[PDB]
Amino acid sequence: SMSDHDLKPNAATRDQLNIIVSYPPTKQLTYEEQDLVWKFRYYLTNQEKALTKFLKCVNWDLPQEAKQALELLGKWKPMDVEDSLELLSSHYTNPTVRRYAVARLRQADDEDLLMYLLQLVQALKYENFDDIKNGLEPEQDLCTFLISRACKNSTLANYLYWYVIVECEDQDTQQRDPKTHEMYLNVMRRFSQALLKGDKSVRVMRSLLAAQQTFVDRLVHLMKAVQRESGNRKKKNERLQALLGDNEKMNLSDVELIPLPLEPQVKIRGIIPETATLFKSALMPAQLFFKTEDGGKYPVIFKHGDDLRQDQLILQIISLMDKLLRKENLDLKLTPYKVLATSTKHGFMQFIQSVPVAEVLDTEGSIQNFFRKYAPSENGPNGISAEVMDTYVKSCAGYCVITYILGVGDRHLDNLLLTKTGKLFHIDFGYILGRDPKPLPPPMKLNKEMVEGMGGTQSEQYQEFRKQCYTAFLHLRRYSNLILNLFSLMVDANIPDIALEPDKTVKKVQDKFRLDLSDEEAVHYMQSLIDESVHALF
Ligand SMILES: C[C@@H]1COCCN1C1=CC(=O)N=C(N2CCCC[C@@H]2C(F)(F)F)C1
Repeated sequence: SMSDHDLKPNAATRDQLNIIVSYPPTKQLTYEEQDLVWKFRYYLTNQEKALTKFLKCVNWDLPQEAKQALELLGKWKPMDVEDSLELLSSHYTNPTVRRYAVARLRQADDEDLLMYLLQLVQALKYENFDDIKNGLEPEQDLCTFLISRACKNSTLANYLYWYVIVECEDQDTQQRDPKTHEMYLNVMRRFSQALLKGDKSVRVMRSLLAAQQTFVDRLVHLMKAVQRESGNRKKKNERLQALLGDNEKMNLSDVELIPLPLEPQVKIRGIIPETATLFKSALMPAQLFFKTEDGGKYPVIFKHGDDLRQDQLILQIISLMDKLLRKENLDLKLTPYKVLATSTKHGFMQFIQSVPVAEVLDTEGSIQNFFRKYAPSENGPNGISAEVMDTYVKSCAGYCVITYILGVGDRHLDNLLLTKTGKLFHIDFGYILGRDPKPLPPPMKLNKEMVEGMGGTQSEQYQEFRKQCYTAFLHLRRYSNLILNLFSLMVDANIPDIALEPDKTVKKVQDKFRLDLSDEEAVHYMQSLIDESVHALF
């Protein structure tokens, strides 16, 4: 009767709690709201979604409140994976809470865990550094949990190795935050130590990590020699090919099967010497074809003297977004090509056969001419195969929405690529979150050429495009908590456009969701965006 156990909100209080619980994870609760959540804490234990709000209400400095908070945490209806990500941010230091996050995160399968791993490696920054160190030879934390899943899953192990090694080689971290640099060095050692206690298969997996590392080391050596060559591009290409061709010297053309770092499920036995060339751009990245196990080939870009990490983040988010859309039965024919940094200054990208829209205009005059040339169909829309046009409309819609949310700038027509199957996709994420090389970038990154490709503002393709934009936008809004919680874990990352304003990064994504609007209003807003953009184009 003086107890809180049985307090029961009326209809009006329930409606106010439902508002508070439905807030996005970034919304700061007022003192009034905090008091209200606390008051009906026992009532809220039936709501998994109320737990993150509850934990934001605890005065941790009051021993009384802290103990009861942890009692309730144990009794709460269990938190979902997407929400556990919030507990791994810099806001939470409480050991029990952080371990609870891991306990709930463990419920994810390996497929989902891989979609979040990049962020989870950043989140080690917010863990107990002493505990990580003390686990070295003289209820899991995050470090123990990741290593434990990696020991049992060679894909996870592969990405854990590379994500952590890049952190280990970050000279910015080393100079600016030596304790954090030291922590990542300890994670690597903890991972090695764990692998060495494993069975024979795990010890072999470990040795194949090492074999990848030395393969990349040798590729770095090769690129230094090529980039230092005095002569023209043809001479550099000859030197690139000769060095690749000399397996005795460089051990790059024929090696024992190792996982491709970029895609570890694909095993490779070296690089084809004679088809390796440099791109005609200032930093001289190479196009390399890998020899795959089944006798096939896998083209990549290997960049040296260039930081891929912003592109790595964005392609990892695009991958996530595509997966979420597919989860809701929407396949918009996207191209989330792989990107993996092997250091702060080099890395791999998956090369997709394609043509820049600039070159399409130059060689064929328009996107539609391109399609009519390569996919003619007498009775298809504007003489184009229906499947191809369908793929074009879908992929256009998908990228329209995704680049809008991510604030992707520098959208010149060499950064929009097209395939002959009709896929359009974006590359080159050097400007994100509203940045652009020229002033006043538009909210939506649509161009005349793209609209004309689908037959103009008077076609049914155009209507299908707008519809697909609406649908994609509503689906991605439904995953706003997940997406925002993932960006929250990136705030301290050495990624240029985040590091400009760490504290405003998440807001810049969140605003694009227009969470303040209902689904009906959201559709209207998106319609209005597309109309305004396209109107301004003509
Ligand atoms: C890898 C992805 C997907 O497959 C197609 C090419 N793509 C590109 C992505 C990217 O960010 N930049 C690219 N270009 C190519 C034009 C010259 C500059 C630059 C690079 F890498 F060569 F330096 C290409």
